[PDB]
Amino acid sequence: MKGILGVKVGMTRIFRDDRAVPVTVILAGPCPVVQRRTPEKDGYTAVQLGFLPQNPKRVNRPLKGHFAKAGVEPVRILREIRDFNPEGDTVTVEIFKPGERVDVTGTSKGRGFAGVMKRWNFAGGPDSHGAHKIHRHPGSIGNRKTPGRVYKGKKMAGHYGAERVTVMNLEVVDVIPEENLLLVKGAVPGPNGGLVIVRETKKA
Amino acid sequence: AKHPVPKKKTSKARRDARRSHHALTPPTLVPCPECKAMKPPHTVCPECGYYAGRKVLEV
Amino acid sequence: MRHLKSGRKLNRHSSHRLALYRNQAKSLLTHGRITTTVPKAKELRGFVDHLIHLAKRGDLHARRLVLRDLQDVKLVRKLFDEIAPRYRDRQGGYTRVLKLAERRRGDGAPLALVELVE
Amino acid sequence: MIQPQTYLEVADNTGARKIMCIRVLKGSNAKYATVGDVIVASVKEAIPRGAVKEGDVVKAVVVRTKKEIKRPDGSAIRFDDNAAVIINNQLEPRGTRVFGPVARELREKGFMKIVSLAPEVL
Amino acid sequence: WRIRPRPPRLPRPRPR
Amino acid sequence: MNRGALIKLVESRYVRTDLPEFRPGDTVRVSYKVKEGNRTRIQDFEGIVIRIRRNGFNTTFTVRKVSYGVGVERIFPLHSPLIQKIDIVQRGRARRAKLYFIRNLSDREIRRKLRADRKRIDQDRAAERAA
RNA sequence: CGAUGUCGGCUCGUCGCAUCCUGGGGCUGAAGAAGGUCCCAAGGGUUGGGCUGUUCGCCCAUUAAAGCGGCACGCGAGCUGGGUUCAGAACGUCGUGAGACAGUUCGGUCUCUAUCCGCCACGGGCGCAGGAGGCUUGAGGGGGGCUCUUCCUAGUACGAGAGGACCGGAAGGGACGCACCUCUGGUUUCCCAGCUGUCCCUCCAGGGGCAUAAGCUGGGUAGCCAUGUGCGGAAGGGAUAACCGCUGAAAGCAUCUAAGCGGGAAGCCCGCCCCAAGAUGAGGCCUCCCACGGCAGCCGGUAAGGACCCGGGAAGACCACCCGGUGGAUGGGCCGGGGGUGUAAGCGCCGCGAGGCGUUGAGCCGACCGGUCCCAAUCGUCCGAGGUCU
RNA sequence: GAAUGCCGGCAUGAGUAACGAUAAAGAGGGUGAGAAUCCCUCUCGCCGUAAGCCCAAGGGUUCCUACGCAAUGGUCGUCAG
RNA sequence: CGUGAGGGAAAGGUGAAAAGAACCCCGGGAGGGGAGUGAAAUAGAGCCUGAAACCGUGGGCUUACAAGCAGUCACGGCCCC
Ligand SMILES: [Mg+2]
Ligand SMILES: [Mg+2]
Ligand SMILES: [Mg+2]
Ligand SMILES: [Mg+2]
Ligand SMILES: [Mg+2]
Ligand SMILES: [Mg+2]
Ligand SMILES: [Mg+2]
Ligand SMILES: [Mg+2]
Ligand SMILES: [Mg+2]
Ligand SMILES: [Mg+2]
Ligand SMILES: [Mg+2]
Ligand SMILES: [Mg+2]
Ligand SMILES: [Mg+2]
Ligand SMILES: [Mg+2]
Ligand SMILES: [Mg+2]
Ligand SMILES: [Mg+2]
Ligand SMILES: [Mg+2]
Ligand SMILES: [Mg+2]
Ligand SMILES: [Mg+2]
Ligand SMILES: [Mg+2]
Ligand SMILES: [Mg+2]
Ligand SMILES: [Mg+2]
Ligand SMILES: [Mg+2]
Ligand SMILES: [Mg+2]
Ligand SMILES: [Mg+2]
Ligand SMILES: [Mg+2]
Ligand SMILES: [Mg+2]
Ligand SMILES: [Mg+2]
Ligand SMILES: [Mg+2]
Ligand SMILES: [Mg+2]
Ligand SMILES: [Mg+2]
Ligand SMILES: [Mg+2]
Ligand SMILES: [Mg+2]
Ligand SMILES: [Mg+2]
Ligand SMILES: [Mg+2]
Ligand SMILES: [Mg+2]
Ligand SMILES: [Mg+2]
Ligand SMILES: [Mg+2]
Ligand SMILES: [Mg+2]
Ligand SMILES: [Mg+2]
Ligand SMILES: [Mg+2]
Ligand SMILES: [Mg+2]
Ligand SMILES: [Mg+2]
Ligand SMILES: [Mg+2]
Ligand SMILES: [Mg+2]
Ligand SMILES: [Mg+2]
Ligand SMILES: [Mg+2]
Ligand SMILES: [Mg+2]
Ligand SMILES: [Mg+2]
Ligand SMILES: [Mg+2]
Ligand SMILES: [Mg+2]
Ligand SMILES: [Mg+2]
Ligand SMILES: [Mg+2]
Ligand SMILES: [Mg+2]
Ligand SMILES: [Mg+2]
Ligand SMILES: [Mg+2]
Ligand SMILES: [Mg+2]
Ligand SMILES: [Mg+2]
Ligand SMILES: [Mg+2]
Ligand SMILES: [Mg+2]
Ligand SMILES: [Mg+2]
Ligand SMILES: [Mg+2]
Ligand SMILES: [Mg+2]
Ligand SMILES: [Mg+2]
Ligand SMILES: [Mg+2]
Ligand SMILES: [Mg+2]
Ligand SMILES: [Mg+2]
Ligand SMILES: [Mg+2]
Ligand SMILES: [Mg+2]
Ligand SMILES: [Mg+2]
Ligand SMILES: [Mg+2]
Ligand SMILES: [Mg+2]
Ligand SMILES: [Mg+2]
Ligand SMILES: [Mg+2]
Ligand SMILES: [Mg+2]
Ligand SMILES: [Mg+2]
Ligand SMILES: [Mg+2]
Ligand SMILES: [Mg+2]
Ligand SMILES: [Mg+2]
Ligand SMILES: [Mg+2]
Ligand SMILES: [Mg+2]
Ligand SMILES: [Mg+2]
Ligand SMILES: [Mg+2]
Ligand SMILES: [Mg+2]
Ligand SMILES: [Mg+2]
Ligand SMILES: [Mg+2]
Ligand SMILES: [Mg+2]
Ligand SMILES: [Mg+2]
Ligand SMILES: [Mg+2]
Ligand SMILES: [Mg+2]
Ligand SMILES: [Mg+2]
Ligand SMILES: [Mg+2]
Ligand SMILES: [Mg+2]
Ligand SMILES: [Mg+2]
Ligand SMILES: [Mg+2]
Ligand SMILES: [Mg+2]
Ligand SMILES: [Mg+2]
Ligand SMILES: [Mg+2]
Ligand SMILES: [Mg+2]
Ligand SMILES: [Mg+2]
Ligand SMILES: [Mg+2]
Ligand SMILES: [Mg+2]
Ligand SMILES: [Mg+2]
Ligand SMILES: [Mg+2]
Ligand SMILES: [Mg+2]
Ligand SMILES: [Mg+2]
Ligand SMILES: [Mg+2]
Ligand SMILES: [Mg+2]
Ligand SMILES: [Mg+2]
Ligand SMILES: [Mg+2]
Ligand SMILES: [Mg+2]
Ligand SMILES: [Mg+2]
Ligand SMILES: [Mg+2]
Ligand SMILES: [Mg+2]
Ligand SMILES: [Mg+2]
Ligand SMILES: [Mg+2]
Ligand SMILES: [Mg+2]
Ligand SMILES: [Mg+2]
Ligand SMILES: [Mg+2]
Ligand SMILES: [Mg+2]
Ligand SMILES: [Mg+2]
Ligand SMILES: [Mg+2]
Ligand SMILES: [Mg+2]
Ligand SMILES: [Mg+2]
Ligand SMILES: [Mg+2]
Ligand SMILES: [Mg+2]
Ligand SMILES: [Mg+2]
Ligand SMILES: [Mg+2]
Ligand SMILES: [Mg+2]
Ligand SMILES: [Mg+2]
Ligand SMILES: [Mg+2]
Ligand SMILES: [Mg+2]
Ligand SMILES: [Mg+2]
Ligand SMILES: [Mg+2]
Ligand SMILES: [Mg+2]
Ligand SMILES: [Mg+2]
Ligand SMILES: [Mg+2]
Ligand SMILES: [Mg+2]
Ligand SMILES: [Mg+2]
Ligand SMILES: [Mg+2]
Ligand SMILES: [Mg+2]
Ligand SMILES: [Mg+2]
Ligand SMILES: [Mg+2]
Ligand SMILES: [Mg+2]
Ligand SMILES: [Mg+2]
Ligand SMILES: [Mg+2]
Ligand SMILES: [Mg+2]
Ligand SMILES: [Mg+2]
Ligand SMILES: [Mg+2]
Ligand SMILES: [Mg+2]
Ligand SMILES: [Mg+2]
Ligand SMILES: [Mg+2]
Ligand SMILES: [Mg+2]
Ligand SMILES: [Mg+2]
Ligand SMILES: [Mg+2]
Ligand SMILES: [Mg+2]
Ligand SMILES: [Mg+2]
Ligand SMILES: [Mg+2]
Ligand SMILES: [Mg+2]
Ligand SMILES: [Mg+2]
Ligand SMILES: [Mg+2]
Ligand SMILES: [Mg+2]
Ligand SMILES: [Mg+2]
Ligand SMILES: [Mg+2]
Ligand SMILES: [Mg+2]
Ligand SMILES: [Mg+2]
Ligand SMILES: [Mg+2]
Ligand SMILES: [Mg+2]
Ligand SMILES: [Mg+2]
Ligand SMILES: [Mg+2]
Ligand SMILES: [Mg+2]
Ligand SMILES: [Mg+2]
Ligand SMILES: [Mg+2]
Ligand SMILES: [Mg+2]
Ligand SMILES: [Mg+2]
Ligand SMILES: [Mg+2]
Ligand SMILES: [Mg+2]
Ligand SMILES: [Mg+2]
Ligand SMILES: [Mg+2]
Ligand SMILES: [Mg+2]
Ligand SMILES: [Mg+2]
Ligand SMILES: [Mg+2]
Ligand SMILES: [Mg+2]
Ligand SMILES: [Mg+2]
Ligand SMILES: [Mg+2]
Ligand SMILES: [Mg+2]
Ligand SMILES: [Mg+2]
Ligand SMILES: [Mg+2]
Ligand SMILES: [Mg+2]
Ligand SMILES: [Mg+2]
Ligand SMILES: [Mg+2]
Ligand SMILES: [Mg+2]
Ligand SMILES: [Mg+2]
Ligand SMILES: [Mg+2]
Ligand SMILES: [Mg+2]
Ligand SMILES: [Mg+2]
Ligand SMILES: [Mg+2]
Ligand SMILES: [Mg+2]
Ligand SMILES: [Mg+2]
Ligand SMILES: [Mg+2]
Ligand SMILES: [Mg+2]
Ligand SMILES: [Mg+2]
Ligand SMILES: [Mg+2]
Ligand SMILES: [Mg+2]
Ligand SMILES: [Mg+2]
Ligand SMILES: [Mg+2]
Ligand SMILES: [Mg+2]
Ligand SMILES: [Mg+2]
Ligand SMILES: [Mg+2]
Ligand SMILES: [Mg+2]
Ligand SMILES: [Mg+2]
Ligand SMILES: [Mg+2]
Ligand SMILES: [Mg+2]
Ligand SMILES: [Mg+2]
Ligand SMILES: [Mg+2]
Ligand SMILES: [Mg+2]
Ligand SMILES: [Mg+2]
Ligand SMILES: [Mg+2]
Ligand SMILES: [Mg+2]
Ligand SMILES: [Mg+2]
Ligand SMILES: [Mg+2]
Ligand SMILES: [Mg+2]
Ligand SMILES: [Mg+2]
Ligand SMILES: [Mg+2]
Ligand SMILES: [Mg+2]
Ligand SMILES: [Mg+2]
Ligand SMILES: [Mg+2]
Ligand SMILES: [Mg+2]
Ligand SMILES: [Mg+2]
Ligand SMILES: [Mg+2]
Ligand SMILES: [Mg+2]
Ligand SMILES: [Mg+2]
Ligand SMILES: [Mg+2]
Ligand SMILES: [Mg+2]
Ligand SMILES: [Mg+2]
Ligand SMILES: [Mg+2]
Ligand SMILES: [Mg+2]
Ligand SMILES: [Mg+2]
Ligand SMILES: [Mg+2]
Ligand SMILES: [Mg+2]
Ligand SMILES: [Mg+2]
Ligand SMILES: [Mg+2]
Ligand SMILES: [Mg+2]
Ligand SMILES: [Mg+2]
Ligand SMILES: [Mg+2]
Ligand SMILES: [Mg+2]
Ligand SMILES: [Mg+2]
Ligand SMILES: [Mg+2]
Ligand SMILES: [Mg+2]
Ligand SMILES: [Mg+2]
Ligand SMILES: [Mg+2]
Ligand SMILES: [Mg+2]
Ligand SMILES: [Mg+2]
Ligand SMILES: [Mg+2]
Ligand SMILES: [Mg+2]
Ligand SMILES: [Mg+2]
Ligand SMILES: [Mg+2]
Ligand SMILES: [Mg+2]
Ligand SMILES: [Mg+2]
Ligand SMILES: [Zn+2]
Repeated sequence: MKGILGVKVGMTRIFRDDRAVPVTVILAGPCPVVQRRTPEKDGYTAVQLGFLPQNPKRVNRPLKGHFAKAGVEPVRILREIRDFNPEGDTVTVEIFKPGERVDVTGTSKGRGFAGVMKRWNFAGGPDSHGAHKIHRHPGSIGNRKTPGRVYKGKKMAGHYGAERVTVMNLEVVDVIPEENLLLVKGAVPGPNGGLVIVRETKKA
Repeated sequence: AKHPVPKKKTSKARRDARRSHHALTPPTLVPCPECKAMKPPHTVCPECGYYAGRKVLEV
Repeated sequence: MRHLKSGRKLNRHSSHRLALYRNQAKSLLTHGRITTTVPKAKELRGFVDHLIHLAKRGDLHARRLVLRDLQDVKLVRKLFDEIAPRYRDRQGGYTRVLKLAERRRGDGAPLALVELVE
Repeated sequence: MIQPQTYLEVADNTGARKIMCIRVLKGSNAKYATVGDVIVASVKEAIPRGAVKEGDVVKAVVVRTKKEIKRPDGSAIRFDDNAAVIINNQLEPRGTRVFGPVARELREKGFMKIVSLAPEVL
Repeated sequence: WRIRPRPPRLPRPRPR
Repeated sequence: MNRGALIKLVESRYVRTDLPEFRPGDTVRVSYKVKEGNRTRIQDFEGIVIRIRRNGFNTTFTVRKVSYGVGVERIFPLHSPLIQKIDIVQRGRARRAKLYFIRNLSDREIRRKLRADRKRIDQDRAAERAA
């Protein structure tokens, strides 16, 4: 179960066998192994990774001493891939090759305080026939005296997006090792320049 | 609507409980490197008129 | 939402917002320094810097251009004759926005000054 | 994007001219039909003494839509009207001719006799 | 479903 | 990093330059590759280019035609490998940049509104003299 | 009865199962296919119309199916107001009359402000025995759970024929979900162009305001979007329901059970996605500071750190989050590219002229990909450990 | 100690709704103990069969100056019916 | 308040004597702090007495794993006499 840290860069389409395949491009590589989680000391099995070189100025003291014990220069992000122990001490895009199949995890685009129609695909009220100031309003939220209360988890308006989202079974279309590029046919969570994670798929 | 009205007069305790978040935060201030007078940061010194080490306006 | 949008609305509609910027360009280019509210000030920088740059060009097209926002041929002459020469080598950044320490009394609005650079 | 109440032009010598879709024959609850889908339609305007008459209830397949259709090669295509072709239960045309281009998508959906009889497969 | 139609007990509210 | 550079980089392998330039109004003929049952054909779609929307590699132009009594509009990506060749068949003068308005016009009205761009015709024939 | 607003609709659901479909079964007057009927099963699904206020019902066209009920006949401090309770008016009928009718008819005031519980979101505080920066385990929650058609097997098994499989393996859809903007398609309040009336600048040309909170019209980037695109429902392991067994007595036979062991559902437990140590049972690992001055407590100065303040941001109501703060590309400007608009003004020439031609894909030009210290993030300040007890 | 009691005082809701047409504002200069709000200027916008002007009714010093800012003005006030 | 007939309030108290607070200081004024008066100035004119609800500052005890008509009975802890 292999993973890699990366940044979403932007979408395009290419042509493969006279078919148009819309891809998103992810600057994945390279990710230096900064720490290894072993059952003896930690309990599970995982690898702490690193992304984006950082100003050794910007990196504070306790962080600095951490990076150093591993031999890594300061890097902007630490994230762990679970159940992963690569042979080397640095991960590149070349742990995927075209035809594979990935799960991609990012932070979705935040829609802030979203209405009930945007957030929950509700249908609001009529826009004529006497409908009165309720065109985007949810409707009834409960019953009457029995139960006399509102179900926990009731779909109401509130913040939507800027949450973790994982998309599954995405075809690895091509890998550009030199420029550390990973191609993936489909839609990846989040904005361009957003941090993402690319693991091997859970599906089969 | 049907004119939502309050049910019970709120307690002394409860309204003060509501107001635990009402304390003003005192103005944040720094000494002006030229005339030593306590002024707001990132603002032209209102008591000698200096900012960024030079004279900017008249005070 | 507002994602990746440029420019405040400043609680004015489309013509009023444009007028607001024009009259301030008129004022700023006339006195070389004006006090305003801090949001307005930051907004003034570019609207004016475009005009100074077009002044730096000097061709007849540019003057006729600036005229649409400033309307004043004497003023525009100050812009091409006296103001623009000061900037032949300055690569943009012809304006400065400094924040003032005290506030308006009637609404505590925070104030700033906008002047033209030396 | 044809859906119930959509009027369509008939593109054969079945004597119809306008048909009004009343169901898309695509499973339980399909929203719209495109090029290559059957529909059940009501004849709304016909010509005297023809294969079909006003007020009939006839199946028909849609041959060109005014909504564009995307294609896997990145292309697309849209026509200037919405037209269908009347058929019998065995998906065969109930007339003898076809009038105006039809989308090549009809071939992949198995409407051979319509593609062949069309003046331009696009 | 109650087969026998049920008459209102209250008038539609009117200003008094 | 430069996200825009990286994207233009992926787009490279697929970019064409063999295609003759054209503008809206120019009547044109696209030789396009289709598959019919099994075989593969070159089918020609020929008509006035009515829109040209650009996004670099993702630019796409729409081509209006009239076929046996029906109007056919047809969108093509300007870098598709299914486009064998494009031959200009007539240069026209568009005072507009998206010609959607010709959808609503008769023949004698469109001919009146898209006269031959004689300026570019003269240049066409002035090119092609690669002696 | 010092008021518990009353049909139907819309919206939002939630539960029961006496199950409409999907799944698993026994019996069949079950050849096959297809039905009948009983048992298990509530996981998911359960269409669009015509008529009527209608619930209901009939009908049209589909469907895997078009389930029945509870929730104050759920839901009027959520909406409607067609039905039905007011006053007006009329028809039939009744009454000498005023008037009246589970008889019909046309019309007819639906109340901006949520205190408490509840619910959706977001913080502030304290706690988690030293103070800190990171990275995590996942107790326990939530979300998801659908299904069709065609082909191959095979026109085989079965059947006189018509008709037509179990199992096994392919591909293609419908509806829903999460995400996304490459494409298709919207918008794009001033990004470009055109046009009318009027007032103006400056007479011409060129421009400006106003005609909407864009005057109108043709276009349109980023963004936000669906009609567009990607992906999901599983696989698989475990324990099971009805039901089917192995071995097997009580009961020399028989018996699925009394001892024991199997097989067996869309169902239950894992598994997938998401939240989560306020899990006070307050967890774990990696790294950093460390015995500071005075009378398990106090008062200070500090440490590593943090905070204020500032430039900001596809983060956002405020708060928060995240980036940057000159040792810096954070915003603004500027420059290059993109993109839109589609050939500016000016001049030259052609025409009596409205115009036309060239210069010229010109000019202008939001946000998009970048560069650039020209402008602004100056300068600083305040909190912040000395670690209880066997 | 209660009469939806009577009179007055003071609470709650709450720093909440609101602050009265979406015709509109910006800067400079001045006065002053104090200025988004008063005065001057320039700019921008609104009315123009009026949102201009003159009569009548009705109101009754609201007119004009000077000096004031406790209250009145929905904020402010140096200004004002 | 009502066109009108007509309805119809609220509101008393410095001290024996004004001896009603010169003068100084902060402030634009209001207001206050000293000085002075007085037997007394929380008798200072918003003035005899000055209750209660209501608001506030300071101190003692207590409170952030807790279920409530708020008390009550017991016990323990801290503070006070
Ligand atoms: Mg983009
Ligand atoms: Mg390839
Ligand atoms: Mg992440
Ligand atoms: Mg985001
Ligand atoms: Mg947002
Ligand atoms: Mg959304
Ligand atoms: Mg949504
Ligand atoms: Mg929606
Ligand atoms: Mg709806
Ligand atoms: Mg709607
Ligand atoms: Mg609806
Ligand atoms: Mg209404
Ligand atoms: Mg409405
Ligand atoms: Mg409402
Ligand atoms: Mg509602
Ligand atoms: Mg209850
Ligand atoms: Mg959020
Ligand atoms: Mg999600
Ligand atoms: Mg797949
Ligand atoms: Mg309401
Ligand atoms: Mg209302
Ligand atoms: Mg109300
Ligand atoms: Mg009560
Ligand atoms: Mg109370
Ligand atoms: Mg109390
Ligand atoms: Mg209190
Ligand atoms: Mg409270
Ligand atoms: Mg509050
Ligand atoms: Mg404070
Ligand atoms: Mg929104
Ligand atoms: Mg909005
Ligand atoms: Mg920006
Ligand atoms: Mg703007
Ligand atoms: Mg506003
Ligand atoms: Mg406003
Ligand atoms: Mg305003
Ligand atoms: Mg406002
Ligand atoms: Mg306007
Ligand atoms: Mg000023
Ligand atoms: Mg700009
Ligand atoms: Mg000149
Ligand atoms: Mg301009
Ligand atoms: Mg004020
Ligand atoms: Mg003031
Ligand atoms: Mg400030
Ligand atoms: Mg036809
Ligand atoms: Mg015909
Ligand atoms: Mg008829
Ligand atoms: Mg007829
Ligand atoms: Mg043919
Ligand atoms: Mg031919
Ligand atoms: Mg009432
Ligand atoms: Mg790009
Ligand atoms: Mg685009
Ligand atoms: Mg044509
Ligand atoms: Mg012409
Ligand atoms: Mg020409
Ligand atoms: Mg009652
Ligand atoms: Mg009551
Ligand atoms: Mg009541
Ligand atoms: Mg009540
Ligand atoms: Mg009913
Ligand atoms: Mg049962
Ligand atoms: Mg079954
Ligand atoms: Mg069944
Ligand atoms: Mg039989
Ligand atoms: Mg059978
Ligand atoms: Mg059965
Ligand atoms: Mg169920
Ligand atoms: Mg129905
Ligand atoms: Mg009808
Ligand atoms: Mg109906
Ligand atoms: Mg009905
Ligand atoms: Mg009925
Ligand atoms: Mg069936
Ligand atoms: Mg059926
Ligand atoms: Mg029911
Ligand atoms: Mg129900
Ligand atoms: Mg009941
Ligand atoms: Mg009820
Ligand atoms: Mg009810
Ligand atoms: Mg309700
Ligand atoms: Mg109801
Ligand atoms: Mg109501
Ligand atoms: Mg109702
Ligand atoms: Mg209610
Ligand atoms: Mg109620
Ligand atoms: Mg009614
Ligand atoms: Mg009504
Ligand atoms: Mg009625
Ligand atoms: Mg009679
Ligand atoms: Mg009688
Ligand atoms: Mg009698
Ligand atoms: Mg009646
Ligand atoms: Mg009745
Ligand atoms: Mg009636
Ligand atoms: Mg009426
Ligand atoms: Mg209202
Ligand atoms: Mg509340
Ligand atoms: Mg409470
Ligand atoms: Mg309560
Ligand atoms: Mg917290
Ligand atoms: Mg510890
Ligand atoms: Mg600690
Ligand atoms: Mg930490
Ligand atoms: Mg932190
Ligand atoms: Mg975790
Ligand atoms: Mg769990
Ligand atoms: Mg819990
Ligand atoms: Mg679960
Ligand atoms: Mg399921
Ligand atoms: Mg066969
Ligand atoms: Mg066989
Ligand atoms: Mg047969
Ligand atoms: Mg099968
Ligand atoms: Mg569903
Ligand atoms: Mg969605
Ligand atoms: Mg999205
Ligand atoms: Mg998006
Ligand atoms: Mg884009
Ligand atoms: Mg488009
Ligand atoms: Mg688009
Ligand atoms: Mg402009
Ligand atoms: Mg005219
Ligand atoms: Mg004009
Ligand atoms: Mg002119
Ligand atoms: Mg001209
Ligand atoms: Mg004007
Ligand atoms: Mg006007
Ligand atoms: Mg206007
Ligand atoms: Mg209009
Ligand atoms: Mg305009
Ligand atoms: Mg437009
Ligand atoms: Mg558009
Ligand atoms: Mg756009
Ligand atoms: Mg866009
Ligand atoms: Mg869609
Ligand atoms: Mg889709
Ligand atoms: Mg699917
Ligand atoms: Mg399973
Ligand atoms: Mg046996
Ligand atoms: Mg035996
Ligand atoms: Mg046996
Ligand atoms: Mg047993
Ligand atoms: Mg077993
Ligand atoms: Mg077995
Ligand atoms: Mg088993
Ligand atoms: Mg399944
Ligand atoms: Mg997590
Ligand atoms: Mg913890
Ligand atoms: Mg945690
Ligand atoms: Mg517990
Ligand atoms: Mg505890
Ligand atoms: Mg503990
Ligand atoms: Mg512990
Ligand atoms: Mg911990
Ligand atoms: Mg542990
Ligand atoms: Mg914020
Ligand atoms: Mg912000
Ligand atoms: Mg704030
Ligand atoms: Mg703050
Ligand atoms: Mg951080
Ligand atoms: Mg920082
Ligand atoms: Mg600093
Ligand atoms: Mg910093
Ligand atoms: Mg920068
Ligand atoms: Mg940077
Ligand atoms: Mg820049
Ligand atoms: Mg900005
Ligand atoms: Mg370009
Ligand atoms: Mg271009
Ligand atoms: Mg020209
Ligand atoms: Mg020209
Ligand atoms: Mg010209
Ligand atoms: Mg001439
Ligand atoms: Mg021309
Ligand atoms: Mg251009
Ligand atoms: Mg420009
Ligand atoms: Mg450019
Ligand atoms: Mg540099
Ligand atoms: Mg300093
Ligand atoms: Mg009593
Ligand atoms: Mg009362
Ligand atoms: Mg009462
Ligand atoms: Mg009483
Ligand atoms: Mg009373
Ligand atoms: Mg009273
Ligand atoms: Mg009294
Ligand atoms: Mg009272
Ligand atoms: Mg009272
Ligand atoms: Mg009071
Ligand atoms: Mg109180
Ligand atoms: Mg009060
Ligand atoms: Mg209350
Ligand atoms: Mg209050
Ligand atoms: Mg306040
Ligand atoms: Mg507030
Ligand atoms: Mg409130
Ligand atoms: Mg209010
Ligand atoms: Mg009001
Ligand atoms: Mg407000
Ligand atoms: Mg109001
Ligand atoms: Mg009005
Ligand atoms: Mg107003
Ligand atoms: Mg309006
Ligand atoms: Mg100004
Ligand atoms: Mg002014
Ligand atoms: Mg004064
Ligand atoms: Mg003042
Ligand atoms: Mg002003
Ligand atoms: Mg001023
Ligand atoms: Mg003022
Ligand atoms: Mg004002
Ligand atoms: Mg004035
Ligand atoms: Mg001026
Ligand atoms: Mg006039
Ligand atoms: Mg007016
Ligand atoms: Mg008089
Ligand atoms: Mg009066
Ligand atoms: Mg006053
Ligand atoms: Mg005063
Ligand atoms: Mg006075
Ligand atoms: Mg007042
Ligand atoms: Mg006042
Ligand atoms: Mg008032
Ligand atoms: Mg006067
Ligand atoms: Mg009166
Ligand atoms: Mg009276
Ligand atoms: Mg009177
Ligand atoms: Mg009376
Ligand atoms: Mg008294
Ligand atoms: Mg006396
Ligand atoms: Mg005495
Ligand atoms: Mg004095
Ligand atoms: Mg003084
Ligand atoms: Mg003095
Ligand atoms: Mg004064
Ligand atoms: Mg005094
Ligand atoms: Mg004092
Ligand atoms: Mg005194
Ligand atoms: Mg004495
Ligand atoms: Mg005294
Ligand atoms: Mg006393
Ligand atoms: Mg006394
Ligand atoms: Mg008193
Ligand atoms: Mg006495
Ligand atoms: Mg007293
Ligand atoms: Mg007193
Ligand atoms: Mg008292
Ligand atoms: Mg106290
Ligand atoms: Mg205390
Ligand atoms: Mg307690
Ligand atoms: Mg516990
Ligand atoms: Mg405790
Ligand atoms: Mg307690
Ligand atoms: Mg209890
Ligand atoms: Mg109790
Ligand atoms: Mg009590
Ligand atoms: Mg005891
Ligand atoms: Zn200073």
